[PDB]
Order: sequence, then structure tokens, then C-alpha cells
Amino acid sequence: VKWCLIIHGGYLVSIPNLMSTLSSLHSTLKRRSDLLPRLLALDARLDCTINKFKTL
Amino acid sequence: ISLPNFNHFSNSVSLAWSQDGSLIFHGFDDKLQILDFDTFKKFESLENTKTVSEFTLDSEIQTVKLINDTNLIVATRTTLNAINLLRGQVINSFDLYPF
Amino acid sequence: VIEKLSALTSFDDIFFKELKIKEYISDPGFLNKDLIFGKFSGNTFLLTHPLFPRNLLSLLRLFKQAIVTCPNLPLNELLEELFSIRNRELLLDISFRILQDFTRDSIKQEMKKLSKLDVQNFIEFITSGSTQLFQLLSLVLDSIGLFSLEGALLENLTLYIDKQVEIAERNTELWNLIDTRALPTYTMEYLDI
Amino acid sequence: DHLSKIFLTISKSITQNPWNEENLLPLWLKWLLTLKSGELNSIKDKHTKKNCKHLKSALRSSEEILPVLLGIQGRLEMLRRQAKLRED
Amino acid sequence: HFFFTDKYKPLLFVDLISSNELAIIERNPLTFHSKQKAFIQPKLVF
Amino acid sequence: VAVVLELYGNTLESSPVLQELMIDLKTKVRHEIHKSKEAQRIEGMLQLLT
Repeated sequence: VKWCLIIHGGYLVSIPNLMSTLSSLHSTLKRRSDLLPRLLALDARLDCTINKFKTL
Repeated sequence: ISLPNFNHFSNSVSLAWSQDGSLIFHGFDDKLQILDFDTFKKFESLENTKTVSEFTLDSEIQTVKLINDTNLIVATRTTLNAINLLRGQVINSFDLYPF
Repeated sequence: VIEKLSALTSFDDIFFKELKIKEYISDPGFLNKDLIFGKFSGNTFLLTHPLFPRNLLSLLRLFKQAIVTCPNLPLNELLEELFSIRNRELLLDISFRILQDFTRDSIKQEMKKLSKLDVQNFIEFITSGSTQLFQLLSLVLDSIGLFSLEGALLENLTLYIDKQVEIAERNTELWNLIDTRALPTYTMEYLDI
Repeated sequence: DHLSKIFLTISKSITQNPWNEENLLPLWLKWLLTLKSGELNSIKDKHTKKNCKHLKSALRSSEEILPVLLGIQGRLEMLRRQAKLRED
Repeated sequence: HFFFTDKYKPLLFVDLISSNELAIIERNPLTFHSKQKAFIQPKLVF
Repeated sequence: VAVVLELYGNTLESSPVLQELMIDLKTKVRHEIHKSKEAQRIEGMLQLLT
């Protein structure tokens, strides 16, 4: 899905309704972007505890 | 959808609706906005008679209530005002601060 | 008060006395309960009126008072004061100002109208020396579009944002890291006397 | 309480230089907050916690800075792909 | 003067093996070798 | 999983068969650090065409 926006990107600027033709990709990338800080926080807690039981 | 993205946030907002469904008043903090219904942009008037879509006011707006399509009563955090819509001149105002 | 402002903190008393001698929710409620005329006549008091209630005039001390507490400012002069490369933290203040005041599409079309030379100057200056700043960089990129951007400057921006996103992921991990039977079968222990 | 003195110095240092590219001082923060976090939480309650909430505000600000950096990273990768397409 | 230690509550046999070394032969009845199933009367912790 | 971790820190260091499951978790919890991190990157270069 990167290369679709890479090669036909001029046509994607030329289309008038980007969000209307592509509400679903915006939705899923926004949902993943929404999950990102919480799972990063989890991963921090995970790394803290796993280094704790590596060192002891 | 009218989607801006403002970096500052304040709960001092409201909106009123003209009874014939053409324009929307929006009470922002220190700012009064006028929205068209067809395109959700500012009220672009081709005559340019200072009935602009961005009005400045003193404090945080708490309510905006139009009694008709003639009179608009906007009550801030500190002051109440009553303006007209056909002409953009203010008529009434009252101090809401000492209470 | 009108006669006072024509012949020339607290409610209206202190400000009026100050004006006559030089000749703020309560101040706003006392001197806003005619305003255009008062502003035209007046143009400290300017600072108070800016904080309370001629955008081109505001464009033309009071500099910071306008870029922090002015109600009406146009984006052309706003990006002129921003793309002035004085950098007295005006980059952060006016970036916060444009993000508070206007829409992403408006900043897109305004920096579409804006020239490319100061775009390259601002990109080089940011890469040399902040969420508002990087949102402004993303705005600069999707305003200049897809064609006209230098390869060496793209490599520089790539290096800059890549090392910064590495250190930002690091900082987030450390931030939430701060946000975080019986005795064996035979042992040797001693007693006290 | 040598390690608490070290924690004071490194916490004030990361509040002073939030965007430093060096790695050994964040690694020292990792080792301290990984092994002896609750011990420090029982050590001090006012000054280290004030400095802690200040540095937490700063690193949370950097957490707000993160996603647009990701966005311009995607943009520069797209621009590199378009540039290779232009050369080829 | 004297002393009595309460760190060894179960004990089968204490003696002197050597010149000074003691033997405290203790027990662990429930947790290791018996493991007979007990009734579930749950304690509400909340 | 964070609540169970903050509850069972040292039973985790006492048991080895859960250690191999956490190392299995770390390699799979990194695809949202790769693929969903790329989901935000495409979200950045999708606004470029807007």
C-alpha cells in the first residue's frame, strides 16, 4: 500500500475526494496510531521486568 | 464535517442554529464564528459590509442564543451582549461579572 | 468613559487614570459592557485591549503581546513573523499560535503561496538547530508537495528525523519505565550467644 | 545513598538536556529504574518526586512529539521511492 | 544469662554433631510430601 | 498482561516455562513496533496527497 501512493500519487492529489474514496485506510492507520502509545507503555513495563529477571 | 485541529483546548464552546438552516453560530473562547451550512466554511459575503464570520469578544463565551433571525444574545464568562444580525451593530450589554 | 478616552488591572478606573496620566476579566467586563473607535483612538493599554478585545495594524513588547494574546491575526503576516529566523523562541510560540488559530488546509495553501527559498532555509535551519515545530515541518512538506525538494536536503532531513525518532522512541520507553518458597533442603546458619 | 545522589544528578541532567543524543546516561537511568525503583520510591517523597513529575512532563511532551516524526519519516521514505523511480 | 531462638518452630532433633556444629533436624509436613487436597472455603479479599 | 506482570514478578523469575513464553512475546510485540509503526508512517504520507 506504500507503492500505490508512491507511483500514482499525482493522481491521488488530482482526485477531489481523498477521504471519501479512502475512509477505510485512514480508519485503520488511525486505529493503529491510537493503539501505538499504550502498547509502547506496555513494552516499557515488559522491558523493565524482563531485565529485572535477567539480572536476578 | 468541518475538521480543523487546534493545539489549544478549552471547554468554552457552544453553537446556535439559524431557524431557516443556513448559518451556524459557534461560540469559541474569545471568538465568535459564523459557518455556512453548504460547505462548512466562513460566511463569505460578496458585498463586504463588515458582517464578518470572525467576531472578537472579551471573555470566554458561555452561551450564544438567537431569539430570532434578527437578535443574537451572546453571554460570555463575564459580560452579556445583544447584537443584531441584519446590521452588525451592537445594541445591548450587561455586566455579568459582579455575580 | 467615552468622553475620557476622547479627551485623553482594575475595572475601568485604573486604566482610565493611566490613559489620562499618559495623555483582565473584570477590566474586560467593565470596558466592554464604541470598542472599534476606542481601539482606533488608543492606537500597556494596548496590551490589555489585546488580551481582552485592524488585523493588518496588529501586523504592522507588543510584538510578543500580539503573537501570544491577539484575537485577530492573518496567516500571511503570521508566517512572515514565524519564518523570520530571529529564533527568540518565536518558532515555538508562533507555531503554537498557528496551530491554535487556523486549519491544516489553510496552512497548506498559505505555504503553497509562500516561496520555496524560505522553505529550504527553514528546513535547513530546523535540521541544524517541539511537536508544533515538527507538525509545521509536516505542513511544509505537504504544502510543497512531491516535486520540488532537494536531494541533499532530503537526505539531511532524513538523517535529522531518523535520529530524532530513534531518540524519541528511547525517551518514551524510559518515560513509561519511570511510570512503572521456604528454606532449602540443607543450609548453614549460625546463632547468637 | 550514593545511588540516590546519582539519581538526583541524572534526573536534573535529563530535565536540562531532554534532546541529547548520548546513550550511556539513558542506560544508567534504565539500570537504576529497573533494579531499584521501589527502593527509591521509599527513599524520598517530595524533592525527587517533584523532579520526577517535571521530567515525566518533559518526556510526555516528547511522546506528543513522536507521531508526526513517524509521519515525516513515511513521507521521506515515499520521496526516496519516488526519486529512485525518477532516476529509473 | 540465656537465650531461646524462635526461628526454628518445627524441629525433630537438635544435637551437637561436632566440636561446635549443631544439627537442627526440622520438618515440613504439609507443603512438600503430603499434598492432600483441602476444602475450598474462599476468602474474599477484594 | 501488565497487571499480571506487576502481580507475579517473582513467580515469573522462579518459573522457567513462562520465561520462554515472554521471550516469545517480545519478538511478536515488536511487529506493531514495525508494521503498525509503519501504519502511522503511511498515515503521514497519506496526508501529503491531501
